[PDB]
Amino acid sequence: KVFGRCELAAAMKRHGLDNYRGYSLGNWVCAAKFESNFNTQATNRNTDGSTDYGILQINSRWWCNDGRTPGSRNLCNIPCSALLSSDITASVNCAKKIVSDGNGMNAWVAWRNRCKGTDVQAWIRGCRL
Ligand SMILES: [Cl-]
Ligand SMILES: [Cl-]
Ligand SMILES: [Cl-]
Ligand SMILES: [Cl-]
Ligand SMILES: [Cl-]
Ligand SMILES: [Cl-]
Ligand SMILES: [Cl-]
Ligand SMILES: [Cl-]
Ligand code: NA
Repeated sequence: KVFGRCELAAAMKRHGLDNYRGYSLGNWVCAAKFESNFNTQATNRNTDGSTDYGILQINSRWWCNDGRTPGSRNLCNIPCSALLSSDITASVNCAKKIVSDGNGMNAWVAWRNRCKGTDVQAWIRGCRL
C-alpha cells in the first residue's frame, strides 16, 4: 500500500507514535517519506547482506527475522515480512523499540541527513488530525 501524506499521519497518531520519546508526528512522517516514499512494500538490500523492510526501512541485522542474514538478531520478535503489510501496526511497534535504543531517531540515517533540524511541521500541515 502507498499511503497519502495526511492518511499516514492519521494512522501513526492512532497507533501512538505522535510525540513518542519526544518526537513530534512531523518527524515520523518526514522519516517515512525519505525511507520508503510512503510505500509499505519497499525493500532495499544492504552491502553487508542484511535487508531493510517497509515504511520505515527496518533492518534484518537486529530487528526482524528474514532467514538470510547470518549472525543477526530478531529483537522485535517478528518475520520481516510482517513489516510489508498494508496494516502498519508491526512497523510502529518495532519503531518504538528502535527509537528507545539510546540514539533516538538518529537510528534512521535518512532522518538525521534529511529531516533533523528542518521544518518538520510542514509534513502535517493542513491535515485533519
Ligand atoms: Cl508528499
Ligand atoms: Cl510536527
Ligand atoms: Cl537470519
Ligand atoms: Cl535470497
Ligand atoms: Cl534475538
Ligand atoms: Cl520468523
Ligand atoms: Cl494501518
Ligand atoms: Cl532523543
Ligand atoms: Na534478523
